[PDB]
Parts: sequence; C-alpha cells; structure tokens
Amino acid sequence: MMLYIVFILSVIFVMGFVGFSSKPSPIYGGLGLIVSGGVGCGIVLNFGGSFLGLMVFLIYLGGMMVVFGYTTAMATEQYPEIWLSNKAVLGAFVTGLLMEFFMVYYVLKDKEVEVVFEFNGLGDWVIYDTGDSGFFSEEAMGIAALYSYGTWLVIVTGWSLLIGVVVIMEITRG
Amino acid sequence: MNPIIFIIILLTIMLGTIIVMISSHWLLVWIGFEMNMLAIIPIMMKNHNPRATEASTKYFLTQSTASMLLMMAVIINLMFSGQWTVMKLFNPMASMLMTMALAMKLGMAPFHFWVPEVTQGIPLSSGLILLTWQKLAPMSVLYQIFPSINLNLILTLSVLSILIGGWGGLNQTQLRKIMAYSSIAHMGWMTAVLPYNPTMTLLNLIIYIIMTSTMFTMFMANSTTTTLSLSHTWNKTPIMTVLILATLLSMGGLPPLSGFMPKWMIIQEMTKNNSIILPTFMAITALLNLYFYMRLTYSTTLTMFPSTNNMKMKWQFPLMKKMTFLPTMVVLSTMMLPLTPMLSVLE
Amino acid sequence: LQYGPLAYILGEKATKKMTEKSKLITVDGNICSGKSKLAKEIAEKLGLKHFPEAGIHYVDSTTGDGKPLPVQFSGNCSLEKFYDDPKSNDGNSYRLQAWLYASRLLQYADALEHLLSTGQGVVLERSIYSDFVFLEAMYRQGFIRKQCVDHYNQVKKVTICEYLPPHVVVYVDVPVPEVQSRIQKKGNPHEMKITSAYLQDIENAYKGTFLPEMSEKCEVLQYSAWEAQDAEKVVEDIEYLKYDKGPWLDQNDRKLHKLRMLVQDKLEVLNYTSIPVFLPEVTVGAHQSDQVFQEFTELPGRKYRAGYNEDVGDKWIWLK
Amino acid sequence: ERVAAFLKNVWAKEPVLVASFAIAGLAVILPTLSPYTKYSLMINRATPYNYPVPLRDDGNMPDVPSHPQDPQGPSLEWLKRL
Amino acid sequence: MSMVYMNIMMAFTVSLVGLLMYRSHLMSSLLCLEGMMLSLFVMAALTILNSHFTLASMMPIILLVFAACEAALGLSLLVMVSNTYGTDYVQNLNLLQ
Amino acid sequence: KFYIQEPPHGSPNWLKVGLTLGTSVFLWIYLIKQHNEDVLEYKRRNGL
Amino acid sequence: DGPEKNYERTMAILQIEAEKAELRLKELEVRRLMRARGDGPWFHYPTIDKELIDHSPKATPDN
Amino acid sequence: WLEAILPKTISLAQMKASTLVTNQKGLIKLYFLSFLITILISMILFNFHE
Amino acid sequence: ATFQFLPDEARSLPPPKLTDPRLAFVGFLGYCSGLIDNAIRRRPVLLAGLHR
Amino acid sequence: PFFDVQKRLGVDLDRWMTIQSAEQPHKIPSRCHAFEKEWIECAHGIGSIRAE
Ligand SMILES: CCCCCCCCCCCCCCCCCC(=O)OC[C@H](COP(=O)(O)OCCN)OC(=O)CCCCCCCCCCCCCCCCC
Ligand SMILES: CCCCCCCCCCCCO[C@@H]1O[C@H](CO)[C@@H](O[C@H]2O[C@H](CO)[C@@H](O)[C@H](O)[C@H]2O)[C@H](O)[C@H]1O
Ligand SMILES: CCCCCCCCCCCCO[C@@H]1O[C@H](CO)[C@@H](O[C@H]2O[C@H](CO)[C@@H](O)[C@H](O)[C@H]2O)[C@H](O)[C@H]1O
Ligand SMILES: CCCCCCCCCCCCO[C@@H]1O[C@H](CO)[C@@H](O[C@H]2O[C@H](CO)[C@@H](O)[C@H](O)[C@H]2O)[C@H](O)[C@H]1O
Ligand SMILES: CCCCCCCCCCCCO[C@@H]1O[C@H](CO)[C@@H](O[C@H]2O[C@H](CO)[C@@H](O)[C@H](O)[C@H]2O)[C@H](O)[C@H]1O
Ligand SMILES: CCCCCCCCCCCCO[C@@H]1O[C@H](CO)[C@@H](O[C@H]2O[C@H](CO)[C@@H](O)[C@H](O)[C@H]2O)[C@H](O)[C@H]1O
Ligand SMILES: Nc1nc2c(ncn2[C@@H]2O[C@H](COP(=O)(O)OP(=O)(O)OP(=O)(O)O)[C@@H](O)[C@H]2O)c(=O)[nH]1
Ligand SMILES: [Mg+2]
Repeated sequence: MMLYIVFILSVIFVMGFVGFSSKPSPIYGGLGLIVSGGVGCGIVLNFGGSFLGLMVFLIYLGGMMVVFGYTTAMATEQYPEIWLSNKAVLGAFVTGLLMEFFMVYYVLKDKEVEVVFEFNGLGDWVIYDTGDSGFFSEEAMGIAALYSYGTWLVIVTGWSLLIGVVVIMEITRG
Repeated sequence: MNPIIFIIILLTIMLGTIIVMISSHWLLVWIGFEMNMLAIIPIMMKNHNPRATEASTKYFLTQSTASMLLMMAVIINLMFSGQWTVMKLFNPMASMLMTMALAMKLGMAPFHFWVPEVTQGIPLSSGLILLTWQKLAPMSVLYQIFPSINLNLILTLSVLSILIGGWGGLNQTQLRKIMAYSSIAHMGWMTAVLPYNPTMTLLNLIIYIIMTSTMFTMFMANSTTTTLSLSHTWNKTPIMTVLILATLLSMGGLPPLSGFMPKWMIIQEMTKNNSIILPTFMAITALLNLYFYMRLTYSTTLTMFPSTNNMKMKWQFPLMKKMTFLPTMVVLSTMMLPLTPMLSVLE
Repeated sequence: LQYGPLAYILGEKATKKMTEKSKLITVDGNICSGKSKLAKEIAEKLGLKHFPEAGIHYVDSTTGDGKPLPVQFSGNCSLEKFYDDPKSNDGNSYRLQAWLYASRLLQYADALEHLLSTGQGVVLERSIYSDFVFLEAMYRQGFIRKQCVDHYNQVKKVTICEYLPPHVVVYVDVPVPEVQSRIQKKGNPHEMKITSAYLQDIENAYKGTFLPEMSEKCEVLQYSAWEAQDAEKVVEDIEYLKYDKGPWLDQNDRKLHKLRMLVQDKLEVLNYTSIPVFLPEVTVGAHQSDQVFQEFTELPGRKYRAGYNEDVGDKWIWLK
Repeated sequence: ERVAAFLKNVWAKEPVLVASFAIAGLAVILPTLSPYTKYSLMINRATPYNYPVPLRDDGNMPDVPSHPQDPQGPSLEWLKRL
Repeated sequence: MSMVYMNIMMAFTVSLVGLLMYRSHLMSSLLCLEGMMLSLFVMAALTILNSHFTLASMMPIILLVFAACEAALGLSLLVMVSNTYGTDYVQNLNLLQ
Repeated sequence: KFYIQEPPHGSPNWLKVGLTLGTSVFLWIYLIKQHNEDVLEYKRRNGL
Repeated sequence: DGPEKNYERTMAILQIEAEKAELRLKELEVRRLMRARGDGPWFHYPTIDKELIDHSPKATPDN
Repeated sequence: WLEAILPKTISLAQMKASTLVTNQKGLIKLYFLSFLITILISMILFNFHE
Repeated sequence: ATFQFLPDEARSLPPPKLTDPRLAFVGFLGYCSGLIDNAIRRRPVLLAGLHR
Repeated sequence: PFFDVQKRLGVDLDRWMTIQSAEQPHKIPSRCHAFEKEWIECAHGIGSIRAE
C-alpha cells in the first residue's frame, strides 16, 4: 500500500547500502550509493522536506558523487570487475539481503519487530503532525533563518570552506 | 609552505579546538572537530614523502570514522531528548558511541594503533601538535559528558591504554614511536580519574602537555629522531643531555619531580572513593614506562656512546634553532612539585 | 633582521635580487689540471665570488678567527699521509674522504647562501657533485673497503638531494700522462708518489659517470689544456649559454626561501654527515671524543657562542 | 594622480576585473547611502505571516484599537503612498 | 520507534561495517564513509522535520557541506596515494609498521 | 676584529634591551600598584 | 630552647594539625552527601537555562 | 616461587608481551577489523551500550 | 561567575604578601629558567644578558 | 561549554539552536513545545542529579 511508501523506500535504502558496503568495484559501489542517495531524497521528501531532499540531488548526487565518479575514472578504476565475481562481495551481498528480508518479513506480519531495539510497524504515517495551515514552508523558514540567527554558523562554515581550498592546494602540490 | 599560509593553517587548527571548548551546541562541537582535522592534514603532509602521505591517510580515516560516530551519537541524543545542548547525554547507546568516538580521537587503546604510525610518519614539529594540542578538544568534551559515561567502559579503556602504552614502548628505538606509546599510557591515567575528579584529569593533561612539549622541543633542537642519533648529544650539547635526563625522570613519575604530581593526585582521588586495586595496578604498570625512559637516559646522559669523526665539524657552529619556551618548559617539567596545591586554580 | 619567515614576509625574496648573472659555476678536472687558475679567471672576468677548493681546513676558515686549527680537531685526516700510506690501518684514507665530502657540503651551502642572499654568482673548484670520483678511484685501487663506499653513498644520498646542481659545469680534460708529467714538475714530494692507475680511475669517473649525469641537468663545457688557457673564450661561451635544463627553472621565491632556510643553518646542513653508522675508519670512541672536545672548548674564542668571549675582547656581555 | 594612472592601466588591460571590483564595491557601499534602505525593513515587518492574537482588555490600553478599523494601531498609509 | 528508524539505523550500521571491513581499494572505503554520512543526513532530517523543530532545519545542510568538504580532502589523499604506487590499494600503505 | 665574520651578537640589540628593561619596569609598577589596591580594597570590605 | 617554649610550641603545632584533620574528615563527609543528593554547590551538573524559552504567542494556539 | 618472581622471569614476560603488542603488520585493513571486533564484544559480552 | 579568573568576591580576601615563600620559589624558578636559557645557547651562564 | 565565553561576553554564538522551545522564525512552534517548556522549567537551576 501507498501508506507504506516511506517504509518501502527505507527498505530499498538498506539494499543500496548492502550493495556498495559489500564493496564491489568502486564503479558499481558508486552506483549503489547514487541509488541510495536518490531513495534517501525520496524518504526526506515524504516528511515534508522538499528543500532538504533536493539538496541531496543537487549537492550529494550532482556534486560530491560526480567528483567521486570523476576521481574513480582517473585514479581508481577504468574498467570494472564483473559484478559479484568475487566470493567475499557476493557473500556479504547475500548476507545483507537475507538479514534485511528477515527484518522486513517479521515487521510486516506483526506490525512490529524487535531487532535489538523495539520498532513499531503500524506505518510511518501515524506519527505525523495533524493540524497545519500556515501560509509558508516551515522547512524553508528554518533554512532562511541561517542568515538572521546563524551568523556564527555562517562565519565558521565560510571559513572552513575557504580553508578547504587552501589545504587541498597544499596537499596536491607535492 | 608559504610562511603566511602556515600561520593561517595553524590558527585554523587552534580555532577548531577553541570552537569545541566554547560551544554549547553539539553541531558546533562537531564543526570544531571537522575544522581542526581539515587544517591538521597539511602540516602532516608538508614534507611530501610516501611515509607522510601514509600517515595523513591513516589519520584521516581514523578521525573521519570517529567524527561520523560522534555525529551518530549526537543524532541519537536528539531523538531521545529533542535538544542539542553539550552536556550529559540522554541515551545509553549515544553515550557508548560518543565515548568510543572520543577514545578513537584520543588514540586510547584498543583504538591506539594509529598513534605510533602517524607520529612516526610526520615531522617532529607536527608530532608535537598531534600529541599535545590535539588532546585538548576530545578531553574537553569528556570533561562535560562524564556523568553519563559508562564507568566500566571508561575504566577498561584506561587500563588497556596503560598496559598497551607501557608494553609497546619497550620494543621501540625510534624516538617518535616512544613518545607515541608514552602518550597512550598517559591518556589512560587522565581518563581513569575522570569519573571521580575531572579536575585531576585537567591537571594530568596540563602537566603531560608541558613535559611532552619539552621532549619534542629538545629532540627538534638537535634534529634527533632515533635513540642512536640522540646518543651523540653528549659530544655536542652536554647541557641538553642533563635537561633530557631530568625531563625523562619526571615523565617517569619519580619524586621530587613535577611528573610525580599527577600520578600522586590521581591515586589520592581514587583511594578516597575506596578504589585501591585500580590505583595500585596502574602505579605498578607505570613502571614499564619508567623502564624505557631509563633506557634513554642510559644511552643519552649517564653513559657516553661512541662518536664519529665528522662530529668535530659540528663543534664549530652554534645551535640556531628557535627552541621557543624551552627554558621555561623544562623548569616547569621538573621543579613544580613544591607548588602542587596550585592545582586548585583548575577547580 | 636575521633571515627567516618574518624577513621573507617583508619582501626578502630571492627573485628580487637574482639577475641573469646569478649563476653557480663549478670547475672540474683531474689533479694538476690547471682548474684552479681557470676558476680564478672566470670569477674575475664575470664578477663572481671565487671559492678555492675546500680542503681539510675549510671549516676552520669560516669560523672563529679564520685560521686553521691544530690537526687533532680535524681528526688527523692528512692528504700527505694518504699518498705515503694509502692503505694504512688507521683508516686515514676514508676518514679523509668522509671529512672532505663534509667540507665540500659545507662550502656548497656557503656558496648557495651567498648566491641566494646577494644575487651574485659563485665559482667553485669541484663540489659535492663530483667528489665521488676520488672515492671511486680509492676503491678501485684497494685503498678503502667496500663498506666505506656504502657509508659514503648513504651520507651522499640524504644530503645532495637537498641542493640544486650548478648552473654551469666546466670540465678541463688533461690526459693522464700530461697530468702525470705536471705532477712531477710541480715538485711536491708526497704528490709525486701518485700512480697513473689512480689518476686513470679519477678520469674514468668523470667521463663514465660525472659528465654524462651532469649533462642531463646542467650546461657542461669541456676544454683541453690549451683551450683552457683562453679564459676570454671560456667566459664568452658561458655568457652565451641558453639555460633550458635542470631544476633551477622550477624554482620560485617559495622554494628558494626553504632552500635558504636550510643552507644558512650549518648544523642542519651537516646533520646527516655524522649518522650513527659505526664504521671503524670514522668511528671515534668516547674517551678520545670527550677529551678532544674539552681541548676544543679551550681554544681562544671557542668556549662560548661568538660574541660572548671576553678573552678575545667581546664587550657588553651583561647586555647581550 | 598615482592612483589615476593605475586605474587607466587596469582598465586597458583587465577591464573584466575592473568591472567586477567596481560592481562588488557598489554592492557593499550603496545600501549605507541609499535613502530607501529603511523601507525594506518596514515592508518586511508589515507583512503579517501569523495571526495577530488580540490582547485582554484591562482598561489601561489607550493605544490598542478595539476594532481593526479604529484609528489606533500601526498604519500602512506610508506603504500605499510608497 | 517508527519503522523508518529501523532501516535508517541499519543503513548506518551496514556502511560502518563496510568501512571497518576493508578490501583493497581505498576508494571503496571512502564510499562507505560517505554512505554513513548519507544515512546521518536522512536520520537527522526525518527527526527534525517530524518534530517541527524549525531552526534545526539548516542542520542537515551544514552536515552535508562539512562532510563534502571532508570528502574532498579524502579524495585528495587518495590521488596522492595513487600517484605514488599507481593504485589506491590500502595494502601499499604499510611503510609505517 | 678577532672574528673572521661579524657575529650576530657582536653588539647588543639596543632596542630589544630597551624593550626588555621597559617590560620589567612596567610589570613591577603594575604589580605593586595592583597589590596596593588589593590591600586597600581588602580593608574597605572588612572595615579595617 | 627551654622546655616550656618547646612544650607550648608543640601544643600550637598539635592544635593546627588536629584542626586540619577534623576539617579533612568533614570534607570527605560533605562531599559524599553532596554527590549522593546533588543538593549542594558541588557536583552541580548543568541543566538547560529556562531564560532561553520563548513565551510569546505562537503561530498556533495549543502550546 | 623462585621461577615465578625472578628478575629473569618478570623481565621475559614483559619482553614477550611487548613483542605481542608491537609486532603488527601496519595494514589499515587489520587495524580497522580489530575496531569492529572491539565494538561487538563491547555490546555483546560487556553491555557497554547499557 | 563564569569564565572569570578572579571573580569580584575574591577581593574580600587578603592579598598574598609580596614576601610570600611560594612567590619567592616562583621567582627562583624564573631565575633558573634564565640560567638554562644561557646554557643551551652557550652564553656565560651567570653574567650573560642581565636584562634578560 | 568548557570555557563559557558566550555567557561571559554576553554573545549568543549557538544557544539559539540548542532547544526547540527557543525563539523560532515567525513564532512557529515545535510539536513538543509545551512538554519541553515544562521539563526545562522544572529542572532549571537544581542540577542534573536532582533533576533526574
Ligand atoms: C627545587 C624543587 C625541585 C626539586 C626537583 C629537582 C630539580 C632539579 C632538576 C632541574 C632540571 C634539570 C636542570 C639541571 C641543570 C644542569 C646544568 C648543569 O649542572 O651543568 C650541565 C653540564 C654543563 O655542560 P656545558 O655547559 O654544556 O659545558 C660544560 C663546560 N663547563 O653538562 C655536563 O657537563 C654533562 C655532564 C655529564 C652528565 C652528568 C649527569 C649526572 C648529573 C645530572 C644532574 C641533574 C639530574 C637532575 C635530576 C634531579 C636531581 C635531584
Ligand atoms: C557501532 C554500532 C552502531 C550501531 C548504531 C545502531 C543504532 C542504535 C539506536 C539506539 C536507539 C535506541 O536506544 C534504546 O532505545 C530504547 C527505547 O526506549 C531504550 O529503552 C530501553 O532501555 C531503558 C532501560 O531502562 C528503558 O528505556 C527501557 O527499559 C528499555 O525499553 C534504551 O535505553 C535505548 O538504549
Ligand atoms: C571593492 C570591495 C568589493 C569586495 C571585493 C571582494 C574581495 C575580493 C578579494 C580579491 C583579492 C585579489 O587581489 C589581487 O591579487 C593579485 C595578486 O596577484 C594582484 O595582481 C598582482 O598579481 C598578478 C599575478 O597574477 C600580476 O599579474 C599583477 O601584475 C599584480 O598586480 C591584484 O592587484 C589584486 O587585485
Ligand atoms: C571579508 C569580510 C567582508 C564582509 C563585508 C560586509 C559588507 C557589509 C556592507 C553593508 C552592511 C550593512 O548594510 C546596510 O548598512 C546600513 C548602514 O546604516 C544599514 O542602515 C540603513 O538601513 C536601516 C534599516 O532601518 C535604517 O534604519 C538606516 O537609516 C539605514 O542607514 C542597513 O540596514 C544595512 O542593510
Ligand atoms: C613488582 C613490579 C616490578 C616492575 C618491574 C618494571 C618492569 C621492567 C620491564 C623490563 C622488561 C624488558 O627487559 C628486558 O628483559 C630481557 C630479558 O630477556 C633483556 O634481554 C636480554 O636477555 C634475553 C634473554 O634473557 C636475551 O635473549 C636478549 O638478547 C638480551 O638482550 C632485555 O635487555 C631487557 O631490556
Ligand atoms: C574565522 C573568523 C572568526 C571571527 C569570529 C568573529 C565572532 C563573530 C560573532 C558573531 C555573533 C555576534 O553576536 C550575535 O549576532 C547575532 C546577529 O547579529 C545576534 O542574533 C540576532 O539575530 C536573530 C534575530 O532574532 C537572533 O539570533 C537574535 O534574536 C538576535 O540577537 C545575537 O544576538 C548576537 O549575540
Ligand atoms: N683523496 C682526495 N684528494 C683530493 C680531493 N680533492 C683534492 N684532492 C687532492 O688535493 C691535491 C691538490 O688538488 P688539485 O686541485 O686537484 O691539484 P692542484 O695542482 O693543486 O690544482 P690545479 O692544477 O689547478 O688543478 C691533489 O693531490 C688531489 O688528489 C678529494 O676529494 N679526495
Ligand atoms: Mg687546485
């Protein structure tokens, strides 16, 4: 059912993590992370985080992961080893999926599972806010507040990014 | 490195630490650690050799992993308390992660493996920052979250560090590895007393920083990085051998030297809490450190090792390194025991 | 101000003083090849500072009052003893060579410090780049052990890598019989005991190893004994070099600041010349080392840092 | 005079950078000189995002209107004529 | 707790185990490090959004910015390692034993 | 001139000597002035 | 020194040392109670300041 | 009792322990794998997460 | 107070005497640092740099 | 904080984001505003040992 979209997305989220955490060639490991990032945006979108979700696409996927793939093409791999051709990767990949499936199978059946900690299974929709009718995006109001409340956050973040430029040039000079 | 850039990078290291120590918000604490790590990598890389590259890589992975665990603890805390204030944590699972994250940053055993390797792979001046200034930020957090720390976990980390640091140093001839294992053992004493009296953690930290800075400065003055290189100092700077002798005996906790004071005050605090076996075990295990400090004194000061003919050329040239604050640091490293009650300024 | 980062930040940059005449020139050749004369003429014509070949007492000439010190403070290295008893059991041969390399290493630093600090070029007679030819000749005649060669290469490996090579290498090729004839003419009693085989090994080391290597990164000019006499022609060739090889083209104010920070600190220059490699020829035991050092501190103006010796007339010590 | 011949050189050799620095300079200076900058804060204030919760009348509030169309309270007449 | 927290917490653990169980490529560990950050961002955003804690809305962005700058430093060290040995294999980084 | 080269400390750095004596003088004046004010404020608060 | 000077000097020493011993024992007892009850100035671990709370009317009424 | 607390017996023990502590491969892979074992037994054997 | 070295209430206490034995010891430590400064730089230990 | 520079200088560097019942843009309340507000006021100034 559509009421479980967030749970369904979070299930795919985990499989994507098993995909690259079993560590195939970093070409495919990067692909597994891109799919997890897209699913991660989907989860954040359904909790009302439109701006935060699109930052995942714009910054995490369109920025950081492009550079990861770019660097992989130069310094790591150019051709990939056949996916799952290694026993360790396949074993880890199969191990994660089965653990994930057993978690999902039981929570769905019981509407609650106890994987180490207690988790409900009624649906994520049940914890949502009930009354809302402001004429603005609260999520947008908070991020915009960075420039009126977070003077300190801007300064240290701005400084760190400038230092990142300086440092990376020092590191790579040789 | 351009001298202006080097100063700016050094101030960023300091600023990252300061942010951690003045923040009341966990996000700003995490930002401080991130900033600090960003600026420390260039000074580890500044001599551009494969060993420096390996050290910086091993450092980056360890600190990055720890900062991820720190953020995970912060978010778990947010889930169960709905706030970001830097203080005790409100979930036992968050406390274990934060404690392990900070133990990883400090290099305490059994997360200690990086400290000897990173210190060996970077210059002496970088090792001085790594083993002194870099302890301030993690210790200042531990100082604030200790009420929620699991007692068994923190004391286990302390005991293992004293054992690992003591045993690891026995097999070392490299001066930077000796200092690294000395550091691991001394972090153990600092965290053992943290649950009982955080003031004694600060006292041990400050005194440790002074003596460690003294040793690194004296190693830099002569460009010595090995035991045998240090054994030539008698035939060049005889005074330096006496200072090295006194500082090493102080680091060994021998009365009446300054390095006795932190061990002495820590034993007092734990006995007041009816903890007798732990202080006794720690003091005895600390004799392992005293052994390989004494070995250095034998090859450096109390005996005259063989020299080389080309050393005569060095007799004709003066010592031109800055040696900044060495006369002050060495005096504080050795002669502060009569002023021990002054530890209340830290209260 | 004493040179350092503060002086550098305030404008003391090498490129602001180095011109097109800021060249390091080294003159090389076999024994009795007239290189000393040619080197002296190039410096005069080009207005460069001339550095005589670094001998046993070169360090003595740069410290204290400049006069040579007794031989005990040089380690009893003797070039005269080397000719008379090249295979002596006191290890004089390698001890001399290890000492001479250190003296050249110091002189090269003095030369580079001069060039980077004033912008004026310098002329050297051999250098740490060509010192090995004597080591190879010594080894090939059985004068030194193989382990001595290994120690020499260990020291050379961690020292030469810090310094840039000469801008110009001037080689004066005098055939061995001609040199063997000039040594006899020079009337030096001990030097006359040299053998052609030793002289031939020296020549082979230049042509086999030195000249081909320096050509990869330097401007190499070669001459015969006759072609060498024409100093104006040699200086004419130098002034018409292109300079398109070697690491000097990659240098900038930043890198030269680090180089100047090294060459100005003589103890940092000599740091690795006394690595603890216990080799009988160069190893001195504690008792002899101790008492010789005590004697050194008793020499005039040597107990204290220069400027704080009352016995040589220093004043205002209580304010210095 | 020394600065005048400096500007002529950059204008001839680096006009793109001269424009950049000038535009950025205007962006930092003009808000302090403009007479309209004060209306930017006023307009932003006047926009009512949240409900204006009425006060409990204690009888000692002569400056608080009893009705939106009463003559007390902040006015936006300045904004209409803006 | 809600269902989603189960899987998001699990994703962080999976990437942590992946990071601590190295293979050969250094890049593969940097990916697991960035996977941990992804799950942290999602976990924090969900908590902050659900609780309507408005000023904290900027926090996930700050986390993303610093982490990406931190990932840039990691990639710079990877290329320097790769320029030395021709690969990014972590078994080459054993000089300091 | 005994030395073949001018020593770095052949002549005292007069400015630095002036700074050194000036700092010592200032610190002693500040301390005594501070100590005197501590004594007076100590007696005012306890009514001596 | 005469025997009366030493004798009464000993009493002054004993009084100081005895008083210090009593104060040392009280401090251990005071510290034990403050730590167990948290009702004293020592072991006063911080709690969130209530002056950070916003008391103005919110966008919605139920809070 | 003699064999237990001789200077030679105590010295050998620490010497043996020191070689166990210090004889490491220097590999990132092994050190981090030991981190994983440490965290698991912290929660499974000692309940440091409680 | 918070983050104050000597809060205002500390002014009720008598000041340390300038002849305090601990203060003399601290002064002695400073003197020793002066001598070690001369020694590491091979100056005449007792006479060199009285201003320093 | 380890060094409470913020309180001592009277400058708000990061206390504004620490809790969800603090001032928010446009007076938007958090879902648990009244609960956090009540707990903070109960626990204010008595210390975490007593507050627990
Ligand atoms: C007061 C409360 C605090 C109490 C705690 C104790 C504090 C004392 C520790 C202070 C810190 C150590 C500083 C000691 C100063 C040493 C200076 C000295 O005595 O002379 C060193 C001597 C001189 O050498 P040099 O100047 O280079 O040339 C000599 C030519 N005239 O150099 C030499 O000639 C080398 C001689 C060979 C080495 C001999 C080693 C044995 C002597 C060591 C004595 C110092 C031991 C310190 C341990 C504490 C002692 C209780
Ligand atoms: C290095 C591995 C990293 C893996 C990280 C995995 C994510 C961990 C998520 C931890 C969040 C849940 O954490 C756990 O939640 C339950 C729910 O109330 C708490 O509650 C549980 O413990 C206490 C014990 O008195 C009580 O609340 C209650 O008896 C019990 O239900 C736990 O005290 C808390 O530790
Ligand atoms: C007006 C305020 C508006 C805000 C502007 C925002 C601040 C941006 C700061 C950028 C600072 C750049 O500063 C710039 O540095 C270079 C240094 O090479 C200087 O340029 C100098 O170096 C270059 C080398 O590339 C030479 O070719 C050039 O001849 C020389 O003048 C410029 O004169 C200066 O403009
Ligand atoms: C390397 C760091 C570089 C940092 C550069 C920072 C540049 C900042 C430049 C402008 C900053 C302030 O910009 C502007 O200045 C004027 C100065 O009175 C302010 O004041 C102006 O607006 C207010 C608003 O009511 C009016 O009351 C006032 O009469 C008017 O003068 C503006 O409100 C402010 O928007
Ligand atoms: C009651 C508490 C007592 C605490 C004592 C303090 C701990 C001291 C730790 C010293 C441990 C290491 O000490 C070390 O022992 C071994 C003895 O095998 C010595 O080693 C020597 O003996 C062994 C055999 O016996 C030889 O193989 C070896 O070649 C030789 O060097 C080392 O030279 C010594 O440095
Ligand atoms: C690497 C560079 C390091 C340089 C460090 C320089 C320190 C900079 C200090 C920045 C913080 C200044 O101090 C802080 O500023 C912001 C904005 O002005 C103020 O914040 C203001 O904006 C919003 C509006 O409600 C709220 O946060 C608050 O209501 C209000 O006071 C804080 O009241 C003040 O405490
Ligand atoms: N063993 C050894 N002898 C050296 C070294 N450099 C110079 N000599 C000796 O020093 C002596 C004189 O040096 P030369 O310059 O080559 O001869 P010269 O006649 O004085 O000088 P010119 O004729 O002008 O070339 C020679 O016998 C050399 O063998 C060296 O590095 N090692
Ligand atoms: Mg000659």
